[PDB]
Amino acid sequence: NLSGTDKSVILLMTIGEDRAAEVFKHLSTREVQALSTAMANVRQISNKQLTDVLSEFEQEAEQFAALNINANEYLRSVLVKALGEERASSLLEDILETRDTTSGIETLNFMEPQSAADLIRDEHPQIIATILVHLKRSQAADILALFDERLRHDVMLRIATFGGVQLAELTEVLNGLLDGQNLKRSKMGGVRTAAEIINLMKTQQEEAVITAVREFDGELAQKIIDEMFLFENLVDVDDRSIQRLLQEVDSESLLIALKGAEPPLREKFLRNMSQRAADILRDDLANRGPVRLSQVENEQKAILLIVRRLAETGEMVIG
Amino acid sequence: KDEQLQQRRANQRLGAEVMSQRIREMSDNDPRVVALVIRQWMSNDHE
Repeated sequence: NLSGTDKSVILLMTIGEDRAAEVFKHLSTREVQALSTAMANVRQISNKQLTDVLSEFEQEAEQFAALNINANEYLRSVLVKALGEERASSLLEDILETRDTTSGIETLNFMEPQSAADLIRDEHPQIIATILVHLKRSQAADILALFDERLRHDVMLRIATFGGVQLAELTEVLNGLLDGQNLKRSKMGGVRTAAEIINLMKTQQEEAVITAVREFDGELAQKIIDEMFLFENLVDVDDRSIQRLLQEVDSESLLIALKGAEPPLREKFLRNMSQRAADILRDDLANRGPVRLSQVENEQKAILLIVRRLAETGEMVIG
Repeated sequence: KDEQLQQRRANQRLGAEVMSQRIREMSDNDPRVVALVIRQWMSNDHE
């Protein structure tokens, strides 16, 4: 694959540091280091490839660049020269911060409302008020709902008080918030991943660690057990969903997993069978005894894997 | 075994060609030392 980002990357690794420095100063740290690694280790070089890269650069120069004067590269310096020639007020610099602020406001709208809230909860309530006013109404309502009641009411009250609509101080406020997400994204919290990791573990060790974390913190252990939970009760799992998964899942696999599963689980899973399938499954459960628990757990894990596959499809909310 | 002697003469010509191939390998080691190191890394990765 060669995306528009990747085409520019190939251009850079082909041309050299003379333009790479300008690209870096107009670029971001991870892509700078990506091109540095590309320079350190390169195996995408070919006699035709390099010429095609030059042709693609010529296309960008005649289209994306349109053979124009430096775009905000040397122009910003002449803009600063005009600013210096005019009153001693760096409005252009304030506009630069506003540009990042407006882009950050759009990013804030894109990114998760609760993460935005907890990144702004520590900040000033007036900061929260003005940023919520300047954000999209839908994103603002999402963050409002994700706020606690008292903080939310204070934010709306200070929104009502907010009339100063200030002017360059607002831009640097957003810049500080962006810098508090500018740091490496991380997001390795994996609130689901503990649960996911324990599910990936063996079932007996899963139960042992569940008991251990119940001793550690009933709250955290209960959250982990909830993350273990996958189609255990019909009302939360949704019958239509039990209907859709289990026709995709092999009937024999469901049977083997059910005869090792609890009778409530058997009943709630068979309630979404075609009646012939439910009767056949129950009759075979009566016929054959509990097969090896290893095979029963294998069928249960296959059921969970198909649940995860349909979660990947995203047509309905699993449990 | 005149044909075998001719084959031995061909083998001697092949040996001269092998020396030329070794000189070509030495030339690859000599010119574009960077490219030689890149090929070293590539052969190691293929290994």
